[PDB]
Amino acid sequence: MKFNPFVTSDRSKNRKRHFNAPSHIRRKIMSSPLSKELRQKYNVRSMPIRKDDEVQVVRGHYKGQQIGKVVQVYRKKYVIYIERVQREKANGTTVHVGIHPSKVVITRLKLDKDRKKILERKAKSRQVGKEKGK
Amino acid sequence: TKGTSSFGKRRNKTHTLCRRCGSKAYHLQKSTCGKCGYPAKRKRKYNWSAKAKRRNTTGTGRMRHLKIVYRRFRHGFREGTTPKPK
Amino acid sequence: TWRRWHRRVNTTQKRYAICSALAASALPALVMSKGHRIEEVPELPLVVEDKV
Amino acid sequence: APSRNGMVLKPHFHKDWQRRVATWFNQPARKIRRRKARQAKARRIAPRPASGPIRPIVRCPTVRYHTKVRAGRGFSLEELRVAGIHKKVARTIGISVDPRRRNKSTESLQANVQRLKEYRSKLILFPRKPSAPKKGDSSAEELKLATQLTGPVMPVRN
Amino acid sequence: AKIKARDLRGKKKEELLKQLDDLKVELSQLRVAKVTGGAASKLSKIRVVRKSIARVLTVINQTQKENLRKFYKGKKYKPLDLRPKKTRAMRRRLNKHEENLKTKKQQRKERLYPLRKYAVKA
Amino acid sequence: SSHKTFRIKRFLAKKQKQNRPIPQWIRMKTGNKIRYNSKRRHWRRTKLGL
Amino acid sequence: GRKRPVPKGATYGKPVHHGVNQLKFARSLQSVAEERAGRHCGALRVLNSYWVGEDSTYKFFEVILIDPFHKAIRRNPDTQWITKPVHKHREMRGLTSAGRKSRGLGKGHKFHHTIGGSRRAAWRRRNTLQLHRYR
RNA sequence: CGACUCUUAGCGGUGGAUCACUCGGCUCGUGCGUCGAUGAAGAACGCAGCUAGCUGCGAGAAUUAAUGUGAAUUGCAGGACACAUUGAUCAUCGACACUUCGAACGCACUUGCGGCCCCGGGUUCCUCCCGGGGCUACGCCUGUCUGAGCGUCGCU
RNA sequence: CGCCGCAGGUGCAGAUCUUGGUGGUAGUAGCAAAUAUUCAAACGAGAACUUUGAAGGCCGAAGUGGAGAAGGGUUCCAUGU
RNA sequence: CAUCUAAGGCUAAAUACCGGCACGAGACCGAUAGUCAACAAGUACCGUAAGGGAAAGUUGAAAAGAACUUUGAAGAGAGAG
RNA sequence: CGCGACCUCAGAUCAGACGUGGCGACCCGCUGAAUUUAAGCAUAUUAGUCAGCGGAGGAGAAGAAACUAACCAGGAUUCCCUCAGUAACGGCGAGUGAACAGGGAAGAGCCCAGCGCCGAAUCCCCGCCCCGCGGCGGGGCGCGGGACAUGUGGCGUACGG
Ligand SMILES: [Mg+2]
Ligand SMILES: [Mg+2]
Ligand SMILES: [Mg+2]
Ligand SMILES: [Mg+2]
Ligand SMILES: [Mg+2]
Ligand SMILES: [Mg+2]
Ligand SMILES: [Mg+2]
Ligand SMILES: [Mg+2]
Ligand SMILES: [Mg+2]
Ligand SMILES: [Mg+2]
Ligand SMILES: [Mg+2]
Ligand SMILES: [Mg+2]
Ligand SMILES: [Mg+2]
Ligand SMILES: [Mg+2]
Ligand SMILES: [Mg+2]
Ligand SMILES: [Mg+2]
Ligand SMILES: [Mg+2]
Ligand SMILES: [Mg+2]
Ligand SMILES: [Mg+2]
Ligand SMILES: [Mg+2]
Ligand SMILES: [Mg+2]
Ligand SMILES: [Mg+2]
Ligand SMILES: [Mg+2]
Ligand SMILES: [Mg+2]
Ligand SMILES: [Mg+2]
Ligand SMILES: [Mg+2]
Ligand SMILES: [Mg+2]
Ligand SMILES: [Mg+2]
Ligand SMILES: [Mg+2]
Ligand SMILES: [Mg+2]
Ligand SMILES: [Mg+2]
Ligand SMILES: [Mg+2]
Ligand SMILES: [Zn+2]
Repeated sequence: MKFNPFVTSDRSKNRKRHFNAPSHIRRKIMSSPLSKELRQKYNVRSMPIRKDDEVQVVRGHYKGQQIGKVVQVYRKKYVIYIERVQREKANGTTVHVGIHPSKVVITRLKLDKDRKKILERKAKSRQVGKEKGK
Repeated sequence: TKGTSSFGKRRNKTHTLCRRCGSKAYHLQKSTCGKCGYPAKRKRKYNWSAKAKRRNTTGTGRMRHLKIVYRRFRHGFREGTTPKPK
Repeated sequence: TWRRWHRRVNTTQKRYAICSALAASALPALVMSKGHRIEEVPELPLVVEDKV
Repeated sequence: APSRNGMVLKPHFHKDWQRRVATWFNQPARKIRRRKARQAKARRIAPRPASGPIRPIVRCPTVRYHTKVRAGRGFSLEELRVAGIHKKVARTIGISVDPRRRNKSTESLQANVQRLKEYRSKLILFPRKPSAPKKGDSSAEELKLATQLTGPVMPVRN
Repeated sequence: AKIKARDLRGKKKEELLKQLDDLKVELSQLRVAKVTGGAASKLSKIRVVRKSIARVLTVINQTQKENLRKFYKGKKYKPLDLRPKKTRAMRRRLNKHEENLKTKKQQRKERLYPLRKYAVKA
Repeated sequence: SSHKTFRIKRFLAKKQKQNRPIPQWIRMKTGNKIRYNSKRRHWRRTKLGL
Repeated sequence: GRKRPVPKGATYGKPVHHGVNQLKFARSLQSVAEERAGRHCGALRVLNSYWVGEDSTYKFFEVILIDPFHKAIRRNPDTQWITKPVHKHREMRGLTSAGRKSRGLGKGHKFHHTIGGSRRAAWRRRNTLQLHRYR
């Protein structure tokens, strides 16, 4: 369990930090698992969700193998919007349904120089831990 | 008559706004604030009213300078320095 | 806050309670009455080698 | 009002005692803080005794305690004089010195100078410059034989 | 089409002031369009131009201040804003030199009787 | 009165400007919790401090 | 001495406090002189003072002041102590020789009132109820 | 027969108890232990495209720069942003900036009025007008300059 | 939540108790100081009360008139509901 | 006889800490409780002033916050969703 | 009957500095009640407390004996345990009330004036050059100013020198 005297385990303090988190650490909170194929190709498990990467919904009403491109990362409401994950409201217009990124699986990563830099950063640390415990 | 009739005659203000502390306690005829005692150099403050003290103590306002002091203390009040350019 | 939260117990009585607790932890009836599922345990003063 | 047999009690609680109450909830934290400071000090003075300077043998004053011997504030100037130790060099080599204490008798005076001679013989003096040992101590006596003494230096026993 | 601080820094005072003037006439035009209806595009450019004016003025004031620091470097007396602003109490403290200088009596005591490093055997 | 100082007139100006309803788009903000301006002041109901 | 400053000598209370005249200030006149010099010269540190003369109605003292920010004081040890912030307005806290004489400080049986540093230091220690964790 | 009244139950109202929840307190402990004439605390007035409060900020005004981060902010709109001839946002914050009162400092204030020195314009240097900038508080230390005294003296 | 222990800010009908809510009273008292209204029309879903017109009255220049000081602070003025 | 050497000065540590900055915890309270303040709270409001000083938490997983038809001038309904 | 030296004073928007005000839980200096208890009440108590005023710091104050003791003597200050609800005070009523020794936390010592000696050996300021800017120092120079014999610095302080 936790032994750090400067890290809190208080429920009120943790919920306060979660719901009042600045958007640059809301990015890390809103991470998603990678698929088994991506988790093999890159030696990483999780990844912060991004505006242009493709996910599957694995929990809830919109479960399935349909690959949807993320269209909006609404960090204020801790949800993401995906292409076909939507419903008609009363007047007949479509509205996106917000889904927590922890309930999706990233299948294709929107790649740029920063994403590859983070991906190799996470992989190198994992390899260091593997060879430390080897 | 001391009741309703006498209330009609009051139309001259005893107090006005105070250029220090901004309260409507500046006695015009005495030229003294009844809350801060403005023409006196020292702020009017009494320990028999702890409730009045916490209404106007440090922290109830903006702390434009003290907020920066509390931040700068954490790095030893460093000056004349810049983060290393990228 | 000055409610006397703490109690002091005699060292001889605290030593006594340890002796009673150790002695009771050597009897299968008392340990099972705590509910410790010692049914296939080979011996109840269960001692293992130092390699542990 | 008194009731039957009892003791005439006079509590001293007529003086607004509740505004001055010292609780001791910081006692375990104070013991930790003192212990940490003791450990930090011992690390600071690396081979020197962790307790501090050596204190003299002292007889307790009154007729209740004159059969008892404890540790005093510092060695008197007459004791250092006949032990051959300068009163300003003594403090630098870990000997406490009390310039205001006199010696009324020769038994206590001679017992403290035997104490100083024994300490001076037990003392390992590191050279001021480790490369050049001038008059301090042989390198064999300080290579590994120098450890931090714990507890009072030569504790006073009855 | 924007302005950045980094590429403003090589410019000279005249062309920095000219760029400040052009942003100021555009901001006044935007405030005109605000009170005459205008468009959402013109209304949203108000903040962009306002930040641009702040950007130019920050670079102007930084360049001027850094030149004045260089000019007064090594001089005995400096303007108060160029002096360090640590804390009123920290500015009243003894400086590093006089905090550490000793009397001759103290110097002899340290020279004659330095604290020795010693150990005591059990 | 008609005769007023500049400080009094400026104080009355700020009191006038903040005596307006909340914008309607405030009510659509995330985690709003604000229904209406509770600091509305009517000239006849509540008199100003000065 | 110190006349009690009450209107018309009325000290509304029990007879033991009816005194108006024959009352005495707890600090000496020399200490009052140092306080008046220090308050006027708030930028200087009072060091000591001495007696230079008196008549029926006046006492005269001469107070030694030090400018803490003069270089002849800053650059000299053995007088750098007066420049430390803990030594500003010594005369107003009874830290001068005249001011300290009225505090009852001393060593031995005659000065048990001030063990702990002051009378209030002694009073607090003697009037605080020590409630340990284990009673 | 109805009405009315009473009792009980079903349902519906009125009301907001109970229970469950908790980004709040209270208590204890720890480590630091830092304001101000280089203008504090406090107050006033302003500042957002749509903004009243709260919050943030000071005419560079819901923020500039720098650094870290690395694609958002979001209620709506608008518009950027090759993320490499560098970057949204957030955080940090060491550069810069920081209106008016206020110890508050030219004098004074429930108003207002000076003086001195430079710069620019009408002048087209001479001092009038307009604008801009810098000064102009009290106490006090060291030194400086200018002085006063039928104070003590010296030379004439 | 039960059982074995432990610890309480541990049990309400009252305190002209505290806070909140709700009855009967009760569709009751009342909406009675300063003479007074009426006809037609318009707008409007709707008119004793609004507007216009026509009458009959009142203030009667120490006014129920026209303007100010203090105080108020936008109540001023249009448009709409 | 003993004991010190006044009327000048400095000095860390152990000690204190219901204000401040930043943390951790609890056999505490759980929206009439706990801070007055869980919320635009020293706010609204009251007093000439010194000063006094509240009430006020909860849709839902997601606004998916009831399109459309119908009566009514609307509030408000009946269907539908 | 002018010019100087000094002394004692004055002015300046003179050159360079410093103080003011806030917070105030803890700390230092003063001032300082009454409710209350005494089953009344005046001394006493509350209490050197509340309120009032002033001054600080990260701690403050205190502090190296004009001490304790009476011993086979201890040895600055501060804090804890104990002494001790004791010695003592008190309408000897109600009530109040320490210290020494002992055990611990910590532990650290010193500096002037004076008496003397040393060609004032001393210090501040302003210029110039150099090394550096960081809490502005060093080094050198100035028949450059001032302070200072109405006493600066070195030695030295009761433990003697
Ligand atoms: Mg009356
Ligand atoms: Mg009047
Ligand atoms: Mg000397
Ligand atoms: Mg009215
Ligand atoms: Mg009495
Ligand atoms: Mg019901
Ligand atoms: Mg930036
Ligand atoms: Mg006037
Ligand atoms: Mg003369
Ligand atoms: Mg109860
Ligand atoms: Mg009840
Ligand atoms: Mg009726
Ligand atoms: Mg009627
Ligand atoms: Mg008539
Ligand atoms: Mg009229
Ligand atoms: Mg109107
Ligand atoms: Mg509450
Ligand atoms: Mg409830
Ligand atoms: Mg209606
Ligand atoms: Mg000047
Ligand atoms: Mg009585
Ligand atoms: Mg009674
Ligand atoms: Mg009575
Ligand atoms: Mg007080
Ligand atoms: Mg102060
Ligand atoms: Mg001190
Ligand atoms: Mg002292
Ligand atoms: Mg001595
Ligand atoms: Mg006993
Ligand atoms: Mg007493
Ligand atoms: Mg110890
Ligand atoms: Mg001398
Ligand atoms: Zn005021």
